[PDB]
Amino acid sequence: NRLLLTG
Amino acid sequence: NRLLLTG
Amino acid sequence: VLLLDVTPLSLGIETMGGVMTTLIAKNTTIPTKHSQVFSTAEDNQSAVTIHVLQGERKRAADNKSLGQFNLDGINPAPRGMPQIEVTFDIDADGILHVSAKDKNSGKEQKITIKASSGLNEDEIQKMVRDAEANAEADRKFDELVQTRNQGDHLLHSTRKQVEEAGDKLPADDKTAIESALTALETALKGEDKAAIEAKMQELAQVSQKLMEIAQQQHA
Amino acid sequence: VLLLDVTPLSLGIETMGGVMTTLIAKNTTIPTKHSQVFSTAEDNQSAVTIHVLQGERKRAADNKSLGQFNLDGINPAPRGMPQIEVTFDIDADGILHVSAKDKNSGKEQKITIKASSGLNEDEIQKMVRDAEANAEADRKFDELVQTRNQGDHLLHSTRKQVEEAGDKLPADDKTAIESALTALETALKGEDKAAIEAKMQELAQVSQKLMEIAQQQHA
Repeated sequence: NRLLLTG
Repeated sequence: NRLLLTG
Repeated sequence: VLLLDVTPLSLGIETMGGVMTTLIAKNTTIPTKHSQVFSTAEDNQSAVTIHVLQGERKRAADNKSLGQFNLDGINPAPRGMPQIEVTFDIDADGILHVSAKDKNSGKEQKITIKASSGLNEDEIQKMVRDAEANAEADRKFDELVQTRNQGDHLLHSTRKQVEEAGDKLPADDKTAIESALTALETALKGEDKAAIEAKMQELAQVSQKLMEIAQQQHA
Repeated sequence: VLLLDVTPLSLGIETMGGVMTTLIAKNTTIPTKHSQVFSTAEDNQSAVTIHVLQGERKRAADNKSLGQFNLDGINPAPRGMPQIEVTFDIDADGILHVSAKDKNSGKEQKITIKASSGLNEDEIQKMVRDAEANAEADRKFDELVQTRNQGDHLLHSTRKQVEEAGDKLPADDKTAIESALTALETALKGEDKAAIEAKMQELAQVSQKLMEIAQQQHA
């Protein structure tokens, strides 16, 4: 489980 | 976060 | 057969912590298509940014940016629940197609990158050199991020559990736990691995009652 | 200076999914000491098994077992909350010391492995060969495990959220969700990556109301 941010 | 089991 | 067209450098995207996650490894023969499912880093996150990278470094900022795009329309959900499938596909022409698809809505956004984009042969050379030259420093960054990410999960989880617990949690315990969460949160804002681990240890040492409650609550 | 004493193969432990997680990489110069924090795979898990491995394969069973030991006394907690710090330390004599420490209790168990233990020069040769010979198959196993693990998080999380939701969740929604969780759980018992992803997608498609509730619940 790898997460991404909002840019 | 990596998990281990009970053997 | 005398020659094969391969990727000179690793291709991937930036993930939480500013670390590069590889989708297509170095020296892969094309055509080739790989996918991986990611999620959101924050509760109620409505969009994710896909930052495409070329390189062998662990720090995303240390690699070559090939471009970025957003996938929005993500429905309200706890963080880490949404399913964003990211696909890297390099066709026979050496063109890279990156797509991000929300598995709930089926909504999808793509970025196409020409075969000529990226680092040139010299830059590729410098890159492979820089990586070997900094394998240690990158290993360190690698472990720090793993620590930051673990502390962030601990902070987030613990807060939810305290809420779910409410009255079940003794005043003394909640006071120790909430002081430890504040310290941990301040620590995560830094670059000191030892400090973050110290705060996580503190939390672990004072959260034993909360852990029993949370466990019983769903058992 | 004319010679340096290095690890011929990677050293690590077996993690959830039966995948080898490396603590000390191949060709590291000794002495050397590395650590990483792991957690439990099941709620209320009271002990963890540390299976020490030597090799370059992704599948733990495909590497050389150097031994195993248990760390018990883990206090009741939701899975993934306990902090088990695992340390690999190879001294000047080439002796490997593996320790597992519960950060809550401070309880610790260790296994010491002689410098002569493991694979001999020929076995080391065969190993490095087997790994290159199977880089693709291992990449596949690597992605399957990542999928299994993601589906397992989804299954576990969703179940907790359904409980926390209770009455807030519409009868129609709970019925779709609970049918999808059963299917997902059956799928995780297999080896088919596509099937697991299909069930996760289904769950994602019918859990949109639950996601809003769960999100609001802690917001």
